[PDB]
Amino acid sequence: STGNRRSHALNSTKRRWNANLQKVRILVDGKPKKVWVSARAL
Amino acid sequence: MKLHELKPAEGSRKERNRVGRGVATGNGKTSGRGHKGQKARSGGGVRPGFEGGQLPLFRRLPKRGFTNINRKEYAIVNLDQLNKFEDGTEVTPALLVESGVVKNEKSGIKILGNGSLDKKLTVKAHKFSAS
Amino acid sequence: NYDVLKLDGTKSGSIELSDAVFGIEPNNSVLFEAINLQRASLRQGTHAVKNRSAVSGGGRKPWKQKGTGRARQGTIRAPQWRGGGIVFGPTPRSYAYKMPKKMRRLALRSALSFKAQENGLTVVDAFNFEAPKTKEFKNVLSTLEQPKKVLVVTENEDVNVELSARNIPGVQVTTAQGLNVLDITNADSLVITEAAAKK
Amino acid sequence: PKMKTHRGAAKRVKRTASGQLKRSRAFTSHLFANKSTKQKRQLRKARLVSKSDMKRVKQL
RNA sequence: AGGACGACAUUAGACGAAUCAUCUGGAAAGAUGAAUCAAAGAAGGUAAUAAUCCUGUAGUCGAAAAUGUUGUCUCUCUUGAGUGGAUCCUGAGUACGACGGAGCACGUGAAAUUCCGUCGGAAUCUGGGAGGACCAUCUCCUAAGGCUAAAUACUCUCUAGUGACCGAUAGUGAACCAGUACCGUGAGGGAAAGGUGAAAAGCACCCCGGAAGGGGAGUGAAAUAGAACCUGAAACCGUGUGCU
RNA sequence: AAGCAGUAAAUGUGGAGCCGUAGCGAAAGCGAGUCUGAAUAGGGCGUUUAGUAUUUGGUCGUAGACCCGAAACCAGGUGAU
RNA sequence: GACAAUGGUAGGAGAGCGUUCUAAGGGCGUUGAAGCAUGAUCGUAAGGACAUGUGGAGCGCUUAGAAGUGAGAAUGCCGGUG
Ligand SMILES: [Mg+2]
Ligand SMILES: [Mg+2]
Ligand SMILES: [Mg+2]
Ligand SMILES: [Mg+2]
Ligand SMILES: [Mg+2]
Ligand SMILES: [Mg+2]
Ligand SMILES: [Mg+2]
Ligand SMILES: [Mg+2]
Ligand SMILES: [Mg+2]
Ligand SMILES: [Mg+2]
Ligand SMILES: [Mg+2]
Ligand SMILES: [Mg+2]
Ligand SMILES: [Mg+2]
Ligand SMILES: [Mg+2]
Ligand SMILES: [Mg+2]
Ligand SMILES: [Mg+2]
Ligand SMILES: [Mg+2]
Ligand SMILES: [Mg+2]
Ligand SMILES: [Mg+2]
Ligand SMILES: [Mg+2]
Ligand SMILES: [Mg+2]
Ligand SMILES: [Mg+2]
Ligand SMILES: [Mg+2]
Ligand SMILES: [Mg+2]
Ligand SMILES: [Mg+2]
Ligand SMILES: [Mg+2]
Ligand SMILES: [Mg+2]
Ligand SMILES: [Mg+2]
Ligand SMILES: [Mn+2]
Ligand SMILES: [Mn+2]
Ligand SMILES: [Mn+2]
Ligand SMILES: [Mn+2]
Ligand SMILES: [Mn+2]
Ligand SMILES: [Mn+2]
Ligand SMILES: [Mn+2]
Ligand SMILES: [Mn+2]
Ligand SMILES: [Mn+2]
Ligand SMILES: [Mn+2]
Ligand SMILES: [Mn+2]
Ligand SMILES: [Mn+2]
Ligand SMILES: [Mn+2]
Ligand SMILES: [Mn+2]
Ligand SMILES: [Mn+2]
Ligand SMILES: [Mn+2]
Ligand SMILES: [Mn+2]
Ligand SMILES: [Mn+2]
Ligand SMILES: [Mn+2]
Ligand SMILES: [Mn+2]
Ligand SMILES: [Mn+2]
Ligand SMILES: [Mn+2]
Ligand SMILES: [Mn+2]
Ligand SMILES: [Mn+2]
Ligand SMILES: [Mn+2]
Ligand SMILES: [Mn+2]
Ligand SMILES: [Mn+2]
Ligand SMILES: [Mn+2]
Ligand SMILES: [Mn+2]
Ligand SMILES: [Mn+2]
Ligand SMILES: [Mn+2]
Ligand SMILES: [Mn+2]
Ligand SMILES: [Mn+2]
Ligand SMILES: [Mn+2]
Ligand SMILES: [Mn+2]
Ligand SMILES: [Mn+2]
Ligand SMILES: [Mn+2]
Ligand SMILES: [Mn+2]
Ligand SMILES: [Mn+2]
Ligand SMILES: [Mn+2]
Ligand SMILES: [Mn+2]
Ligand SMILES: [Mn+2]
Ligand SMILES: [Mn+2]
Ligand SMILES: [Mn+2]
Ligand SMILES: [Mn+2]
Ligand SMILES: [Mn+2]
Ligand SMILES: [Mn+2]
Ligand SMILES: [Mn+2]
Repeated sequence: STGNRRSHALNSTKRRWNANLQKVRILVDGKPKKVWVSARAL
Repeated sequence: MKLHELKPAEGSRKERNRVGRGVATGNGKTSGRGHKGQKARSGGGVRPGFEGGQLPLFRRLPKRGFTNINRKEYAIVNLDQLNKFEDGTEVTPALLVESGVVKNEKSGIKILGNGSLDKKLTVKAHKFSAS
Repeated sequence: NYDVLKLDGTKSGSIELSDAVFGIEPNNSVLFEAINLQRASLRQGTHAVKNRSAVSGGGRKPWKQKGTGRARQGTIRAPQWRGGGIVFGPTPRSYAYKMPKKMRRLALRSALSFKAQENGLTVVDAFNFEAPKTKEFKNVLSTLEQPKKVLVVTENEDVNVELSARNIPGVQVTTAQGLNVLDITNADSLVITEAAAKK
Repeated sequence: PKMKTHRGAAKRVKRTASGQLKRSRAFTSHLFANKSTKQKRQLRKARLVSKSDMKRVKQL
């Protein structure tokens, strides 16, 4: 969800990045099927 | 003024200059020649090539400031002050009565901050006040 | 300065109208600027014309810049082209402007007193119908163009409307112009007393 | 649009007509010229107010 | 949280005042005579320039129907206040911190106020937050759930108007069967081109000619208005020539 | 001024606001004076009253800002007949 | 009435002419408007009239207002014709 932003470095020049979130395989709750899982939740 | 004989006030109104309409007019280059009398025309805004609109700086500012009534408070009748916001004073961050002129009346000077000489003259007449 | 009020033929009484409204002895320069102002305001500014950014053409370079033997060009819609964009035409805009209040009041007295130094008749009257008796009610002498000034809105009196030269407003009305396109006026009586009251 | 005021005139202050001005070489290299040093005093413009005129001018 | 009895408005319309004569004319609304209406002298039309010739205009009247909006009855749904303070309850991976960002007029800066990712991670009304780092005090609030009309923005469209806006190289690209001829494989680019006359009365008939076109004879106020049609400038092309 | 009223009005309302009647200092602040200064020296700015609203003309700024012209940059498409 | 001054580019300043629209007033027009053409006309200039021919329905004038207000040059754009 979102996270697009600049990546200023040293000279403070900007180039766009992504701010990627953590994710992993999971057993799930709603129906026993493998699912992406947000790390901060577990 | 009879609407077909309107006549505008003497010396008001004068025909605008129209550049670029002929040569006898005195304006066909229009104005300038060869230079940056080009359309963009930017002089620069106020500059040469050596920035003298800057040498060093000195500054700061906090909250303050009053509103001056001089001992020409000799206009109004007798007694009272601050009320004269209905006679002769307008916007007041706070109202100080200064000296200057020479007082000619006996009256209460109910005001915030009295200038010293003014206090001696107002008190030499009769009344004084504070806050 | 007693004005000799009268009613529909024969003389009636008299009234002393204030001399610093009806006897200002007009200041002309203000009256001019007022007239020009009011005309300024009646103008709506609906003229507009399409500059090159606006024209329903494109902006390919019509031909490559060098080696053609033609002049260089930018768009087929640049201003020298037939069909091209207009440079600096009219655009929509405000036209009307403000004037200081006292000047407006000075102007009003000036127009009225101009009307007094020549002629401007008075009459207490009015009726409850709708007739071209008003034309027959210019048995009161009264000339070609004029306004009927009146105390407040008086529909019927106002329906002396479609009689060519006549015009007929209130007194809290009272334009600088209508007043002196006018040639003759007739503040009635109540009204005359109010314009007298609203200096 | 109201003209923007130049902000680099946080460097003068209006007198009565004329603008009072900062001076010269205060701070750095004080290891030189001594009578010079007592040049804490004001300024104006004269020739230059012609150039800077209407920029420090919403400073009234 | 969905539906039954009439007011007004929208979608056809109806009524609507008062002029005649002569001159000039192809034709009069013009001119000059006398008249008249007006809550109607706005506008457009009619053979020239019309308040009274026509369409209308001021004003008045009008809806079987179908939406549309509302007045009020029906229809539902509804128990609103105050004291007391003992133990519960007031939104947990949140507020907040660190790091890399991003947003606040405010460029990391003394940087509060607020969002993102990533690890860390609280308190429990003797509580929590804010008051431009931060701490004490004081004052003001009660985050981490949700909904909420009106004032505001805009005009492809509808009806009614307006303009010291254009008047056919202007004004829409487009007043003409224009996004069309035409051009490109395609996305796409894109013109030129309005005007006979009041009325087609658009030239019966004779003539030269295969026809085109023309001269008579005719229509017309005018065709030296004949259709490639009002006016018809200039470049340019011709015939005649007074002086050379 | 916005707003309210009025026929897209010259026009009544609205005194929030703005400029002006006081200046000087970075400021606290003092005030016909104030700043620097130990100084009641000298010096700087200032006092010896005229402004303010509307507006024709001149000029500047912000806007493409007299007009026509790049080679080029970027974004989104369309093309391997 | 004497008496001075009056070449002039960039450029400053001044007075004006003409165009379209508007307001008010005042007029002209089928017994012929505008436009077009022609003339031996008038004013210091821009520029103004007049008469005749064409044209066949609109137009001046005064005073003030406001402008898409003046072309000979842009290898300018469109049309016509050399
Ligand atoms: Mg500086
Ligand atoms: Mg192209
Ligand atoms: Mg090119
Ligand atoms: Mg006859
Ligand atoms: Mg009426
Ligand atoms: Mg008519
Ligand atoms: Mg093409
Ligand atoms: Mg191709
Ligand atoms: Mg092409
Ligand atoms: Mg011909
Ligand atoms: Mg020859
Ligand atoms: Mg100006
Ligand atoms: Mg733009
Ligand atoms: Mg690209
Ligand atoms: Mg192939
Ligand atoms: Mg002329
Ligand atoms: Mg004539
Ligand atoms: Mg005839
Ligand atoms: Mg000749
Ligand atoms: Mg001639
Ligand atoms: Mg003739
Ligand atoms: Mg003629
Ligand atoms: Mg005709
Ligand atoms: Mg004439
Ligand atoms: Mg004028
Ligand atoms: Mg040329
Ligand atoms: Mg060439
Ligand atoms: Mg050509
Ligand atoms: Mn950047
Ligand atoms: Mn001039
Ligand atoms: Mn010159
Ligand atoms: Mn040049
Ligand atoms: Mn130059
Ligand atoms: Mn220039
Ligand atoms: Mn440019
Ligand atoms: Mn610069
Ligand atoms: Mn474009
Ligand atoms: Mn491009
Ligand atoms: Mn060539
Ligand atoms: Mn165009
Ligand atoms: Mn100050
Ligand atoms: Mn030295
Ligand atoms: Mn009828
Ligand atoms: Mn009728
Ligand atoms: Mn008749
Ligand atoms: Mn007609
Ligand atoms: Mn009606
Ligand atoms: Mn923090
Ligand atoms: Mn941070
Ligand atoms: Mn930031
Ligand atoms: Mn916080
Ligand atoms: Mn604080
Ligand atoms: Mn809560
Ligand atoms: Mn919401
Ligand atoms: Mn419409
Ligand atoms: Mn066109
Ligand atoms: Mn034409
Ligand atoms: Mn093709
Ligand atoms: Mn026709
Ligand atoms: Mn014949
Ligand atoms: Mn005939
Ligand atoms: Mn032809
Ligand atoms: Mn015709
Ligand atoms: Mn023709
Ligand atoms: Mn209103
Ligand atoms: Mn001293
Ligand atoms: Mn001194
Ligand atoms: Mn001094
Ligand atoms: Mn200007
Ligand atoms: Mn300059
Ligand atoms: Mn400019
Ligand atoms: Mn000379
Ligand atoms: Mn000489
Ligand atoms: Mn000049
Ligand atoms: Mn004309
Ligand atoms: Mn032009």
